[PDB]
Amino acid sequence: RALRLLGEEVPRPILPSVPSWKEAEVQTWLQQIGFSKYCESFREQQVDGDLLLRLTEEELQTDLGMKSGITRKRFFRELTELKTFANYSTCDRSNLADWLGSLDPRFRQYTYGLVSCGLDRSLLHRVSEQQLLEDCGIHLGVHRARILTAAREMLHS
Amino acid sequence: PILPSVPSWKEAEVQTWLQQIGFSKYCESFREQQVDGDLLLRLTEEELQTDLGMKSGITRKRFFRELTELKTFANYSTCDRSNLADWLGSLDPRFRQYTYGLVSCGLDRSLLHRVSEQQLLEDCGIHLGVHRARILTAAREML
Amino acid sequence: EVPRPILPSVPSWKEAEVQTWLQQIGFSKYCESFREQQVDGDLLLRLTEEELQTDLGMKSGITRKRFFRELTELKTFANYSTCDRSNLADWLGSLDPRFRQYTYGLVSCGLDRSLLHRVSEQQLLEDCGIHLGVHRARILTAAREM
Amino acid sequence: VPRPILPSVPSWKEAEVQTWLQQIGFSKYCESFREQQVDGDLLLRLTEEELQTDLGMKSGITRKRFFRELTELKTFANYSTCDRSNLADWLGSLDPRFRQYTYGLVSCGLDRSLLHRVSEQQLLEDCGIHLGVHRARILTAAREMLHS
Amino acid sequence: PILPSVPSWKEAEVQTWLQQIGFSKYCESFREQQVDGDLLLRLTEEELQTDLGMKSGITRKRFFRELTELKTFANYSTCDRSNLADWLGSLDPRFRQYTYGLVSCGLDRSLLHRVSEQQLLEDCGIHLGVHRARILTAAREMLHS
Amino acid sequence: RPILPSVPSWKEAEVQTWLQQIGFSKYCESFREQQVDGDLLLRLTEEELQTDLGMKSGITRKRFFRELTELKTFANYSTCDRSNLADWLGSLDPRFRQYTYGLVSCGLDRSLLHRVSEQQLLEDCGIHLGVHRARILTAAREMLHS
Amino acid sequence: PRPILPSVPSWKEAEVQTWLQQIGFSKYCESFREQQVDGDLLLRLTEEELQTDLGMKSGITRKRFFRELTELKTFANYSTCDRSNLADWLGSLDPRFRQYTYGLVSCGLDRSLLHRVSEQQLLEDCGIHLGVHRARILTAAREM
Amino acid sequence: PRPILPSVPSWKEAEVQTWLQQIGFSKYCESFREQQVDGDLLLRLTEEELQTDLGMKSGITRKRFFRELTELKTFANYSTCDRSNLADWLGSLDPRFRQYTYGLVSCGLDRSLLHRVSEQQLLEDCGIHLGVHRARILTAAREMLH
Repeated sequence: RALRLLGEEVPRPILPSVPSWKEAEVQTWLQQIGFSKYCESFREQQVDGDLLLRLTEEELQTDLGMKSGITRKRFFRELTELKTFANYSTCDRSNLADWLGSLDPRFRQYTYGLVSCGLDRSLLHRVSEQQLLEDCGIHLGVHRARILTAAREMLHS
Repeated sequence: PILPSVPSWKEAEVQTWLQQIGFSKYCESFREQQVDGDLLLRLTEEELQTDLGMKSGITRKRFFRELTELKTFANYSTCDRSNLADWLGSLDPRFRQYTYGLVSCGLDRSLLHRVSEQQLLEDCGIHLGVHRARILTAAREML
Repeated sequence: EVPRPILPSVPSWKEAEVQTWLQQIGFSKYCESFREQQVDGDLLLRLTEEELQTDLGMKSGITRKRFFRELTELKTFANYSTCDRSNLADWLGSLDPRFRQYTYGLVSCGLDRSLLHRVSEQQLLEDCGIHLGVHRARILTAAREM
Repeated sequence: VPRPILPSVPSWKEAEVQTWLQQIGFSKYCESFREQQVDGDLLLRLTEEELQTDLGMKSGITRKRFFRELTELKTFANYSTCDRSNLADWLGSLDPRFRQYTYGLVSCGLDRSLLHRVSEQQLLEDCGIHLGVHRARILTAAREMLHS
Repeated sequence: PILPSVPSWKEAEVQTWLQQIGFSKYCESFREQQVDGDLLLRLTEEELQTDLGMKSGITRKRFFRELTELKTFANYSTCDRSNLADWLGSLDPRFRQYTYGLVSCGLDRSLLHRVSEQQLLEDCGIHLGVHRARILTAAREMLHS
Repeated sequence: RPILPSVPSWKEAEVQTWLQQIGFSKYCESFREQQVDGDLLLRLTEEELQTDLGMKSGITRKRFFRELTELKTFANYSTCDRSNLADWLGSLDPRFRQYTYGLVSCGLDRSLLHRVSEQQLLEDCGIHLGVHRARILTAAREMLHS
Repeated sequence: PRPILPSVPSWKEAEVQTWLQQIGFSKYCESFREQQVDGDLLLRLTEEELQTDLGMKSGITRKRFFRELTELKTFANYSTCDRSNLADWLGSLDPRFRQYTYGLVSCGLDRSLLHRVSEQQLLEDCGIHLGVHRARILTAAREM
Repeated sequence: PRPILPSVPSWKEAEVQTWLQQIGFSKYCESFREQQVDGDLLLRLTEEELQTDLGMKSGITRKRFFRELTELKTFANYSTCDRSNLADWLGSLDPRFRQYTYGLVSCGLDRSLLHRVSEQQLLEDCGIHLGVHRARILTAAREMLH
């Protein structure tokens, strides 16, 4: 029953609908995770839920002014947590979230990446390593390999 | 309603659209650079950054988000004799956005079968590998 | 609203006719550069991105795109009879009207109908200036039959 | 439960990192580590690049001294919170010094059952095992592991 | 008319030619650099831009247009024992321009059969692939003694 | 002329003394500032010597490495060398003893040596001469185990 | 007139100086003097050395220079350094190949060793830059 | 007493200085002195060291220098460092190969080991830059009596 989601540490709300978040909800989340210093940049750049989920190292450094690699790592650590527990129902008709989660709960974080390229359960069998890296933004080879393996052993008949 | 005929748009219609999507700040650049429908549909990251002065990667992403919407719900009938728009749309509504890319290289339904992955990327401007692969696959099996 | 004359003998154009065409397509701003650089028909037909940017001072990629849009139109409807003995223009046009634009590129390398069968992909790209892969592939395919 | 023998570095907060820096004679860097908000997780995952550029440790020699201390800490740390399959003891059985790679492997979501499928590239790029000799030994031993 | 013996041209004849083709502007550079017939025939894009100060790619294209004409209608007899000029010309009049490139490497009719594509490009300065291919083809269908 | 000096356990002060003995007192300050002890001395690279210790001349670096090689040849490695690789390397060629710390720092011992590759001896262990690498590798494949 | 069998390998600075005058390169006498160019160095001169060390900035001027040097190399006496008379061997193939003598003998090649030479060796070690020349020299070397 | 072949491996700074004077490189005496070049370092000198550390900016000057050094290397006495007499072995192949002696013995090669040497080793470890030379030395090494 390892549910730290009922803990005080974890940002509120739990199970948030990040894809539909607007600037204001992004602002709230930055405060909770101790990144208030970056509120102004995120506001100016008009980061909403969709952009937050799609944020890259490059955008974070150049457009949002987060110069430290260590600070970016802290940021992505928080964003990965958010992505892991987010509600993707609006954008995830085939429930790729659960498919990824069944492989490993920490793979749920890739949901928006996969649905953003127009992948779904039916198409997943045909996905390539290149696609998972370039299109879906899965940077860890270990993760790519596991997802790829499981995708090839899917029943599409 | 009726879908706008973006391929035939002039500078003035492009200006109107920029206002509607909250990109008024860029009206002057678009005017100076004489962006019409054809050029708007064919706009690249590079042109947006260097020639139109949109320095932020995030702002460009917001812009392309709006442009993709426009491309998705545009009327291509003047330039799309074989109705590639509907073919793409039937595969996935999101693929309609690639209509102008394909017709600009002189592709139509009949020629589509012969297209390569490189061609869809370099010539047609389809950047997502997933999209390329699906379009390629479907093209070979209509043959 | 199409620039006059239609169906022009662009290969034989001098500086003056290039000047007139620039006016018609709304590029009067560039008349001075074209004049200074002494662009005639032959040079206009062979103009590259690089020459347009560096030597003619067209700094914007979007402006260059507008320019090439107009140049492509001119090339598509031009009369190549003086330089195209084997009528490659009609051969290209029969494949797709849009391919007629490549006429000068092919005849400038000394290609004709009879030699076309032997041409390579590299040759069409580097020597003939056919930049679109789709176009190269179609032209290559049709050339291998004849 | 006051003082543990093997420190729970994965669960360390900024303050414990600060204390450790003092003990190892790197007080000079306390401010940078504080400003950059280095906790246990970030300490364990620190790279050459971060140390030089973000923490301002310009000398390669100074960085070597730092990593000498970090490697010791990593070798004797308690990973129980984050290491369900006890990869620490698996690595340790091969060579005590290899226990230092625990956090690198568990951070990618590797465990004993997944070890058989791991590639040399993955050990280098994803897990941060830079010494070829170490990679080769770990790879060899992993080939005799049972998968699912 | 008379075909000029460009291989044997001196600076003065090069100067005259520049005037005739409307490149008087460049007379001084060509004089300073001591361009004779041999150097004129062997002139590269690089030399034209850097050493002779012809900055514009368009201007360089105009120049090479004139040089190609000259090369097409030059007399190569002093340096072309085996008459490669006529062999090239028979293939296509426009190929005569490559005479000096071939004879400068010590090629002749008898050696031509053995030549490689790399050699035609690097050693002989034939830049157009189409031209190279045609010359190569015709060389292989010669007399092989 | 030190007899079996225990360089792996040397502190800053012993490194300082050594620098004096070999006529490199000029570099005492940098070595002090950088806190070079025995372990760091044995693992010193060309890069660290140039950039961190301010030894700009390649010729001076060569002189320095000539002295370091001597020290490494005669050092006592007993604290870090449980399988006595030092004697094994020395028996092959006295000049190979200098590679002891490179090998034991990667956790190698007599029993493991056979599995090492030429790339590993270069990249991991710092054996720069190919001739040396090849000889060590060959002898390692033919050695007696338990 | 045109010098008969000059012993360029044995030339000293003074002879190099004289030759520069004769070919109309007096402007460069100072550089060649300062750099102490003798016969051996003249025969081994590279594009790089000519540009950077001798100050001959123009590619066209360098081309003129090498045109003269090639002539000199073609007519030189190599007897001091060419025991097996590779000069005459090369010359018999084509008079223009004589220019490569010093390149070959400087690597310690002779008639007897020539058969074993590789294309790479002729290019990198001997400084024969023209492929056409390399190929012909290689061919003839295999058949003697 | 004066030896015929100089014992360059054993030369000290003072002998190097003398040699520089004799060959007309007095201009460089100061640099060589400051850098403490002895026989060992002189024999091992590289293009890079000569340019950067000794201040010999001209490639032509460096060529003159190496011309002199090659002669010295060819006729040097290597007996202190060449127990198996590789000098005579190389010399028997071609007198000019004797110049590579110090390169070979510095990697710890001798007659008995020579059979095992690779092309890469002769280039990278021994500093034999001429392909022609490498090939001849390699060939002769393979066909030796082990």
